[PDB]
Formats: sequence, C-alpha cells, structure tokens
Amino acid sequence: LQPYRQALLDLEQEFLGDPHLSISHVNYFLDQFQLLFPSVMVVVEQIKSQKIHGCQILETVYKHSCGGLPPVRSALEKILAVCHGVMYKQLSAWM
Amino acid sequence: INFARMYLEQSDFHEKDVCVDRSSESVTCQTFELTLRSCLYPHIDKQYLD
Repeated sequence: LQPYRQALLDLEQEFLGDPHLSISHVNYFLDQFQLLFPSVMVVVEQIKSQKIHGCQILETVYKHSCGGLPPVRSALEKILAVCHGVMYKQLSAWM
Repeated sequence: INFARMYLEQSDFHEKDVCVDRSSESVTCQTFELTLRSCLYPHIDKQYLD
C-alpha cells in the first residue's frame, strides 16, 4: 500500500499544480491500482476466512502467488519474498 | 592563573551512544536472549568464576 499512498500523494500534488485537471485524470492515473487492489483484497479476505496460520499461510500465499496478473504476480512476489525472508530467519535459527 | 580563570578560561569555555539498532544486521543479530548470553552472560560468568 506504500506505493499506492505515494501515487495518491503525487496525484494530490499534481492536482494542486493544475486547477484545470479533472477527476478523469485521477481515474486514468489510478486505474492500475483499481485493477491491482481488488485481487489482493480477495486474497486477504480468503486468508482471513480460511484462518491460515503459520507457514501454512505461506503455502496458501504461494498458491495465490501463482496468479496470472503480472502486476499481481509482482506484488505477490514481493510478499512471498518477505515471507521467505521470515522463513529463512527461522530456518537459520534452526540450522 | 586567577585572571586566566576569570577572563580567558571563562572565554575559552567552549567545552560544549550504544547503537542498539538491529536494522544493520538483523539477520545476523543474535536473539535478545542469545545476544545477552553472548555479550553479557559470558562476561558475567567470567566475573563469577574469578
């Protein structure tokens, strides 16, 4: 959500810069997140509903990480990388 | 010496941290208990032994 927040701040600055800009410019600029966010929201709702716990959550994310949306794929890759970093920390402690 | 202290040493009195940030090597930073055991507890055990 940090990149989304950054995009929102940039949009706010741009709209402050030009009083002739319309909401259509925001709708264009924000459409990438308008496509990205719904899939992640569905994934989060699924995670909540299935009560995925511990590393079993990681397996579900991996299954979801295999999605077809390239931007969703990249986002899930970032999330998976973070989860794998945590897993690797635990694995380091064990090993 | 007296005048130095009252005027010159008074004038020249321009006599105006444990970085416990895990961010650098968090992966390499020991656990709080492990860090304690390795930095404090070994020293405490040494002093106790002595």
